[PDB]
Amino acid sequence: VRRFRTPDRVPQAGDPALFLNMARSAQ
Amino acid sequence: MQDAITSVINSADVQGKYLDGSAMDKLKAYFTTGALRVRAASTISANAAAIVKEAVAKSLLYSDVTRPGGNMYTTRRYAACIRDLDYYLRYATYAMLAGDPSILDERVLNGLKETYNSLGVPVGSTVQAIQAMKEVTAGLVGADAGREMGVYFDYICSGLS
Amino acid sequence: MQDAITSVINSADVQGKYLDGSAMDKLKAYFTTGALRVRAASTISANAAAIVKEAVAKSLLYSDVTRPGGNMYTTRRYAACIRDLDYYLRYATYAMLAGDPSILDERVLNGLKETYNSLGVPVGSTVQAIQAMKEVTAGLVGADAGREMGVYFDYICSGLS
Amino acid sequence: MQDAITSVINSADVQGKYLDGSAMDKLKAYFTTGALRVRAASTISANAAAIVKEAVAKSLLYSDVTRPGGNMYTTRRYAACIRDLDYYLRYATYAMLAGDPSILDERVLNGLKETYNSLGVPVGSTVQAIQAMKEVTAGLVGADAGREMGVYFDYICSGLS
Amino acid sequence: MQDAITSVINSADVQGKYLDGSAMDKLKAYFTTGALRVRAASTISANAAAIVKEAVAKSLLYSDVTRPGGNMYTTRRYAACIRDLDYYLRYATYAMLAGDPSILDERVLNGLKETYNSLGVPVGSTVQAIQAMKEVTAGLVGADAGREMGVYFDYICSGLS
Amino acid sequence: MQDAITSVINSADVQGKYLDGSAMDKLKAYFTTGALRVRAASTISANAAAIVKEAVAKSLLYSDVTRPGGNMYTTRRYAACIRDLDYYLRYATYAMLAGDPSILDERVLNGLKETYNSLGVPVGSTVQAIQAMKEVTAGLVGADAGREMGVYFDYICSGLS
Amino acid sequence: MQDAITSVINSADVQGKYLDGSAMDKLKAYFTTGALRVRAASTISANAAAIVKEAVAKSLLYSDVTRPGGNMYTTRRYAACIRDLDYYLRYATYAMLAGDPSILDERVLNGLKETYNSLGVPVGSTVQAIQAMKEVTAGLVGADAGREMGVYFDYICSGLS
Amino acid sequence: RMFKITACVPSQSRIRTQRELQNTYFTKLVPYDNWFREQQRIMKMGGKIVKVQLATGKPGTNTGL
Amino acid sequence: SIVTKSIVNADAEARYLSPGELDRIKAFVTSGESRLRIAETLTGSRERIIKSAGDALFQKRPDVVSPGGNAYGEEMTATCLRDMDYYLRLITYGVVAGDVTPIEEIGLVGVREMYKSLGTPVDAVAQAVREMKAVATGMMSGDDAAEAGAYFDYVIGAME
Amino acid sequence: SIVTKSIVNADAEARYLSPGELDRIKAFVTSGESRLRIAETLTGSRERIIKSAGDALFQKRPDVVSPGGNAYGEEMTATCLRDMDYYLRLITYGVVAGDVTPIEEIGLVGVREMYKSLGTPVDAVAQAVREMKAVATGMMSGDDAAEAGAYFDYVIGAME
Amino acid sequence: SIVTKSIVNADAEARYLSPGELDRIKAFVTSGESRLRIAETLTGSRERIIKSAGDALFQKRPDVVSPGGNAYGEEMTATCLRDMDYYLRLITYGVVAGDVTPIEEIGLVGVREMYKSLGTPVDAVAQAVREMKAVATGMMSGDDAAEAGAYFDYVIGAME
Amino acid sequence: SIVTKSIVNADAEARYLSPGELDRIKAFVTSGESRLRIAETLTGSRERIIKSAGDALFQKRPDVVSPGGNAYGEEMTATCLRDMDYYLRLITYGVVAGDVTPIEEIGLVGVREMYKSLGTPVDAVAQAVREMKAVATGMMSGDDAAEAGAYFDYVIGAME
Ligand SMILES: *[C@H](C)[C@H]1/C(=C/c2[nH]c(/C=C3N=C(/C=C4\NC(=O)C(CC)=C4C)C(C)=C\3CCC(=O)O)c(CCC(=O)O)c2C)NC(=O)[C@@H]1C
Ligand SMILES: CCC1=C(C)/C(=C/C2=NC(=C\c3[nH]c(/C=C4\NC(=O)[C@H](C)[C@H]4CC)c(C)c3CCC(=O)O)/C(CCC(=O)O)=C2C)NC1=O
Ligand SMILES: CCC1=C(C)/C(=C/C2=NC(=C\c3[nH]c(/C=C4\NC(=O)[C@H](C)[C@H]4CC)c(C)c3CCC(=O)O)/C(CCC(=O)O)=C2C)NC1=O
Ligand SMILES: CCC1=C(C)/C(=C/C2=NC(=C\c3[nH]c(/C=C4\NC(=O)[C@H](C)[C@H]4CC)c(C)c3CCC(=O)O)/C(CCC(=O)O)=C2C)NC1=O
Ligand SMILES: CCC1=C(C)/C(=C/C2=NC(=C\c3[nH]c(/C=C4\NC(=O)[C@H](C)[C@H]4CC)c(C)c3CCC(=O)O)/C(CCC(=O)O)=C2C)NC1=O
Ligand SMILES: CCC1=C(C)/C(=C/C2=NC(=C\c3[nH]c(/C=C4\NC(=O)[C@H](C)[C@H]4CC)c(C)c3CCC(=O)O)/C(CCC(=O)O)=C2C)NC1=O
Ligand SMILES: CCC1=C(C)/C(=C/C2=NC(=C\c3[nH]c(/C=C4\NC(=O)[C@H](C)[C@H]4CC)c(C)c3CCC(=O)O)/C(CCC(=O)O)=C2C)NC1=O
Ligand SMILES: CCC1=C(C)/C(=C/C2=NC(=C\c3[nH]c(/C=C4\NC(=O)[C@H](C)[C@H]4CC)c(C)c3CCC(=O)O)/C(CCC(=O)O)=C2C)NC1=O
Repeated sequence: VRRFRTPDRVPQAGDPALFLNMARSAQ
Repeated sequence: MQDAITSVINSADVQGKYLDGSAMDKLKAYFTTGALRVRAASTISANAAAIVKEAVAKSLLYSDVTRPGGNMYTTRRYAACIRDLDYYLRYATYAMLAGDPSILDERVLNGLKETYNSLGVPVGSTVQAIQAMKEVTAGLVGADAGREMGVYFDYICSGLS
Repeated sequence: MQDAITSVINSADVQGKYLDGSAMDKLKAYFTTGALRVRAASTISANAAAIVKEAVAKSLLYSDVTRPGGNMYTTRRYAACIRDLDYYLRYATYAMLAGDPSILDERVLNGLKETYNSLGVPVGSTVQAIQAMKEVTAGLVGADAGREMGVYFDYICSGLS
Repeated sequence: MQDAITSVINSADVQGKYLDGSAMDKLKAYFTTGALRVRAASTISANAAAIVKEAVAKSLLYSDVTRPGGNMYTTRRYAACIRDLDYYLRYATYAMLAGDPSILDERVLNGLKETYNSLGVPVGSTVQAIQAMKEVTAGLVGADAGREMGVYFDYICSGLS
Repeated sequence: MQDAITSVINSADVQGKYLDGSAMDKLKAYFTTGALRVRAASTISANAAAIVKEAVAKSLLYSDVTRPGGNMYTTRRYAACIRDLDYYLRYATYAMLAGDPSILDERVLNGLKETYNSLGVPVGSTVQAIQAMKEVTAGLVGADAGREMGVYFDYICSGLS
Repeated sequence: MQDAITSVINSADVQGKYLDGSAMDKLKAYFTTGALRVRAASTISANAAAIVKEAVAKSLLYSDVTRPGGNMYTTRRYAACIRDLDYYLRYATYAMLAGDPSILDERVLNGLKETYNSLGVPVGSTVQAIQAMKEVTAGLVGADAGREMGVYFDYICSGLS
Repeated sequence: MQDAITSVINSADVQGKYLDGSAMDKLKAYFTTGALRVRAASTISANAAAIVKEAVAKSLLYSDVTRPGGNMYTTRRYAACIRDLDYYLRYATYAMLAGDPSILDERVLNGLKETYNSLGVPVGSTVQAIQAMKEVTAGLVGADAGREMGVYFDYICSGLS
Repeated sequence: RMFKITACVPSQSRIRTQRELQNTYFTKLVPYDNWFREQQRIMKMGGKIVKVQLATGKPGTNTGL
Repeated sequence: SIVTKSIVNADAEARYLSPGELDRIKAFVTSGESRLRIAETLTGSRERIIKSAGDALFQKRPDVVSPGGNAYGEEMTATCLRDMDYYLRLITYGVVAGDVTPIEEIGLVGVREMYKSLGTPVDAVAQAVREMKAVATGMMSGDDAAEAGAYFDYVIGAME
Repeated sequence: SIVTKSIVNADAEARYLSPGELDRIKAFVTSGESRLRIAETLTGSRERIIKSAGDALFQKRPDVVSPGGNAYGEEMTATCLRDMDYYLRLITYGVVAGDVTPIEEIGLVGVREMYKSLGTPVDAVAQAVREMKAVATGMMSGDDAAEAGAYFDYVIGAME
Repeated sequence: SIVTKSIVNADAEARYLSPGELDRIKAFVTSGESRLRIAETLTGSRERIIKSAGDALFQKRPDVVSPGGNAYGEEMTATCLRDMDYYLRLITYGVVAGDVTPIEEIGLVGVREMYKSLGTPVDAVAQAVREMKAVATGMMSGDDAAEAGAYFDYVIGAME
Repeated sequence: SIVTKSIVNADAEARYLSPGELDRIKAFVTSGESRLRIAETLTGSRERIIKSAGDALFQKRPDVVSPGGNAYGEEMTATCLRDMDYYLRLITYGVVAGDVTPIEEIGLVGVREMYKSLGTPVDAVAQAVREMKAVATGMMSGDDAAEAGAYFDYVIGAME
């Protein structure tokens, strides 16, 4: 169908987000 | 510009020695992989524009770089981007056929960083575009031909970065 | 290093002429804008570190340059980047107070391009950082003081590019 | 200034990745060659002045450069030549111990060509002197330690030429 | 190479915005001054050789530079000097017509300093020659057309110095 | 930096030969002229400021260069001009005492042209000032001492031009 | 600057004898203390800032010194106080590692008395702060090394008083 | 704020042929901010600080150095 | 623009501007007011131009909106409306500049290569600019419609 | 590393490596196997180290996660755990290299200026490395915990 | 004051005082009544300023009053208000001095080092002097508020 | 000027302009109108200032115009009045700029060396500026005479 929304990019090593999912679970 | 055969001959000649058993084994390795290299080169020559447009559809489309202000904005810049990606795929095919990346740093990676830094071309976005091109062609030609394509794609991305 | 007054005097002296009416009008323009220059300089001296950290938070944070491989990666490089941005804001404040950008090309833009090209510092990323610093300080001090700050910020970005 | 370990760590850090198997294999290669590097460094520290004076006795003695008009003529120039050759042997020992020639282009080959070109020092004669020093120390420490010394001696001769 | 219209369009396009009221006002300013620019360009095209020869008669004639030892000595050097001054007047006319000095630093001031420094051309004497050319053409076309010529003449003298 | 004696010794040493009869004759010529050199050096050391101020009173005073716009205009520029002329007279005295102009191109004429060309100093006006200084000191010390002063004054004017 | 080893060598050197068995006894005493000296030094180096802040929080904080009217009132004097305490702790660690208080008599207590009299620093508050720091480091690193730090802190107090 | 220091410094590292009486024993005025670094330097040289004065200093003063 | 083109054309010829080129620049300078009026007419009513032109295009060429068409699935039609908005913006730039070097130098050089790499029929894009021209010249007076239709004409001509 | 430090320290002194420095390099070369074992211990269990150390830190210093602190919110706590991950990675580098010149030469020189510009309390970062040290030396044998705690000790010492 | 600074400037430049800075000292002499009025109003309402500014700071940044934070407890909050008292006192001293130099000598040299020792977040102190500035300029008339806000602005600039 | 001096003095110190320096620049900016009035007073009546000051100087110091002095003869007296005109022009520059860096940075640095090389008594030049000061402060109101006499005072002070 070709949605026009911007292509998702996998997080690079050392990215702040990488530790987002554990920070959500942590205190 | 030298393939695996010419580099083996150049090593044995700079030694001044004859071709010993290790050189014979290296040339036997290249002469076993050459048919797979030929078939992957034909399959890549089949789908040049499709691999390029799927790489743009994966990475560069619908992001900020095709929007106003991006370096891929205008039609001139879009056409030059498609031209640059076609160059990367064509020279990766050549380096796959030769089995040696000497053509890549001789004829792609020579003044490419300084050209892109003078023009204002983003190097990370074009590295992601080459990585998506690698992913698409490795989906095209299979596991091991995709790997021996991806080693030269990683060579281009490493020399660009 | 010369303000608007010293440049007017230098023009009238290189002429060898006395101060005619056009020089009087230029000095009257500077003596009307000087109080606004003083108040904007005090407001910028208030919030040096805040303007610098908001400029990094707008442009350079969470991009590739703070990631591994970027030129802003290490703590030494981060501290030197904050130092360079503090220099740009401080000298833009000085050029705003003088009303003449002679201090900028005398003491910032002199060997800055060759230094940044020898170190490997990206000039486009630091130009975007100076532009975000300009945007933040123009949000801070208002419309016209932000404009008379942004003319020297654009001078620094033009001499850097 | 970085050895093989620091360069491997710098590559893995600029990647931002952990130490994978190729880095482990590179560090295992360095940790196997390190004892040979240590013993060759001790043997070279034994005979510094002997290797230097045998290099001058092979190349520079009884030629035109020690005669009047040569750049090695006076006692000041002879002492400075012995000093320069001792520097080349000492830094080649350091680069052999580190396993990386970063110290050579950081601290020998930095302004050496321009210094020698400003003084009038012949670069070909000192390249032949370094080559004879390499030949003497490869006769001293053996085949493979002489080879891993000669790679950095060839690095110094290549950066000098 | 861009006039006032193309620079306004380039600013509004790099913004990605439509043409707002400030751009409309800038283009109205250019479309009011354009007829005066046209008439001054015709009047300057009338008297190219006269303005050039009056500039040499004011500054460079009967000084040391036309005497032996000067850089304007020989007939070849005199003809090349007249050629250089005709270039400065022609490109100042072009920059007056465009209303933007982008052609001057694109096509005059690009390698002019390094060319003149390699040849041994005096930059101060040619700056005085361009200043006398400016004075003569401002006497020719009037006050305000002479001023809008002299801003690009001062641009050429500033980029040359 | 070498006098006639050191240059004769350097020629005989670069030959590697002993001092033959031509070197003995050259040193006899210097040892005959040395007393005249000593007396002229004392007479020039007597009247340094008088020779300098008479050179300015002959050439540079009441011309355009002391008027507004000239490079000798301000009191700072006047003091620096008197300093430069005192340097020329002092080093011409040194080169007269040594009997060799090696100190002049070692320590005056080394970067003097590029300094004067970067500052905007007129070279012809300072050459005329040095010529008037030569004329005044040749009126002071006589015919032949004035000639052996004027050979080094002409050396300074030739290296400056 | 002498260790236990250097003081043993020095004492055997003044009288002129070689190493006797009692010197070896002192040397082995130094080594069997020196292993735990190393571990205590690493522990003190790890926690120096917390040790100093606990020392000032124990003794100096709610007194008249950190209050107005004392010598620790201003932030200048507070920063000098924290720096003085850090230097006492660092030199006590050096004396603990060397096994000799000669460094404390050499570098700390050399002219510290007279500048403490001349600036008006209270000796008693400093001695209380050092003793508080002494039992802070004793509770941190242990009993025997607490005694080790104790005699060197007491050496500093006795040289101070 | 300024100290007056008489200090004696011996050259334990090497013998110096030239006369060094001015280098060894000397009294000089030292600014207060430079005095910590200079005192540390005289410690590292091995020289012993003999007399400290601070006649210039007016000590005990919060305001005005 | 006109001034850029005249300056460059005199610039290669190593001559000044000829007087005929100078009255060309003068006439363009006088007609700039009507050019700005056409630009405000095109700018202020861009919503209705893009909407009605997209409606008439998808009425005229339903296969690109039809299954298998490049512009399929709301965002594909909508995405196309952005490309039509780009071309109307370049039309406004070319109206102000008095020449087609903004339009050509921005969005007409590699248009064939780009729309071939996207998989787009270029004739349907020419029909989109044709419907934009119909709505735009239905919105103005006669000479204004002719002057805007010159640049619309250049865009459809540069498509095919 | 050790080899870099010995080479530089002999390099300024214009001498070769002294034999004591050479057996220093030899002993480090022999102990590299235990260094690599400590590095695999620290590398393989980084998830539990970062998770448990963040938990114990926010238990110990709750004000930095309370509204008003630096690490308040989802992305701010994620960046806080990312900074702790950076410091554990530098700990692994310093464990392998045998010296603290990777740790100091990467992430300890301008740490005060950086965390001063971000608005971060540096004592709470020292507590974060303290909890990382507690979890890491709770994970190993005795001499391995001492050798890793030396570098953890250097990081907390270089904080304050 | 301004006179000590002009004297040390004329001393380092080894000349007498210029008539410009003599006119500066004379203008400072005539403006003594205005600065006396500003310092009078500030010494009048110091408690109200401190109470409103401390409650505004605790409302803005709750990390310092949280458990585990710096200013936790009765005595710690009282010492926080005591430090705000010292800074408003130095503000009044610099207001009556005509120069920022007594504020520099008494309370600006080592505040980063000593607050690095105590554990106080210095940016929180900058926020406290920001709230004191906002409240004191809310009390004053606008011209005198500009004068006092210059010294307050200098203090928060030397803080962060 | 004042702005140059404040910018440079903050520039060496690696800091921004302090608020006291900022109200210094503000007060100079407000007093610029009176400075321009003093400058018009000094500019418009330069003929009578130079004439009467030369008359009173040669009355006071007749030996420099007697045969044997420097300013003996027609052209030498004309050059003497020209040097006095130069110094009155620098006085006007220093009056406008609010500081003596125009006067010092143009015509007071090597004044001793220049007048030493010309053979001129510098005390008689100080008397020339003294008579210029007498005629000029006899020409104005009280505070205007004080503000101009500050710069005249600086010139006579920089002579001796
Ligand atoms: C429109 C009526 C027709 C149509 C349009 C269509 N366009 C796209 C995608 C892109 N189009 C562009 C075009 C331009 N960029 C420019 O800068 C200019 C000059 C100003 C033009 C004309 C670009 C860059 C894209 C890529 C995405 C992006 O905007 O960055 C699509 C989507 C293609 C896809 O594969 O998704 C479509 C459908 N198609 C039609 O059928 C109409 C005839
Ligand atoms: C065969 C080896 C080789 C290569 C690779 C090469 C590249 C090259 N790419 C260029 C431009 C370009 N390259 C790009 C490409 C990109 N910009 C982006 O935003 C994307 C991230 C990326 C594409 C994936 C663009 C947009 C331009 C045009 C720049 C401009 O017109 O301003 C140019 C400028 C001149 C011209 O366009 O024709 C050169 C020389 N030249 C060579 O000889
Ligand atoms: C010992 C060898 C030696 C020489 C000769 C030398 C010259 C020298 N002359 C200088 C300036 C100068 N030299 C002159 C001299 C002249 N300008 C004129 O108009 C006259 C024609 C001419 C004097 C006869 C002037 C006016 C300046 C000052 C330029 C300025 O301040 O802008 C400067 C600029 C820096 C400074 O003034 O102190 C140098 C380095 N330096 C040296 O090391
Ligand atoms: C005039 C120059 C000057 C300054 C700056 C100064 C600061 C100063 N602050 C102190 C304490 C303190 N100051 C604070 C203040 C803060 N922590 C917070 O939570 C707040 C955000 C911030 C308030 C703005 C706290 C909590 C303490 C007690 C620290 C402790 O007891 O550990 C003390 C210790 C008690 C004493 O001896 O009075 C001093 C000396 N003293 C001076 O003479
Ligand atoms: C390596 C050996 C060594 C030491 C120890 C040393 C100390 C030293 N301490 C000084 C000051 C000081 N030391 C203190 C000490 C204290 N605060 C108190 O009130 C307590 C009694 C004590 C805190 C424990 C104070 C308050 C000053 C500064 C007084 C002033 O000059 O304003 C000064 C004057 C310069 C400065 O301001 O720092 C020196 C040189 N110098 C050295 O080279
Ligand atoms: C130009 C005048 C002048 C003099 C004389 C002078 C002397 C002088 N003698 C010194 C030391 C000395 N002088 C002696 C003297 C002697 N050995 C003995 O035991 C005998 C009593 C005497 C031998 C005749 C010794 C042993 C030292 C070094 C003591 C030490 O610091 O270790 C020192 C300390 C630096 C050094 O180690 O040399 C100075 C400055 N400096 C001067 O500028
Ligand atoms: C390898 C050496 C190295 C370090 C240390 C480093 C730190 C670093 N920490 C950052 C943010 C941060 N780091 C923290 C961390 C903390 N705040 C707390 O309260 C806790 C005490 C603590 C962690 C446990 C926070 C909250 C931010 C966000 C600051 C902000 O958003 O303003 C940022 C800015 C955003 C980014 O690009 O990541 C950098 C560059 N970068 C480096 O290259
Ligand atoms: C703006 C700073 C400035 C000053 C001051 C300046 C002075 C100056 N004064 C000169 C001469 C002179 N100036 C005087 C002036 C005086 N003799 C007297 O007896 C009186 C006391 C006094 C004046 C009242 C005289 C007599 C000469 C001629 C000297 C001569 O001919 O030898 C000359 C040389 C000729 C010329 O080019 O004018 C200069 C450059 N130039 C400058 O650029």
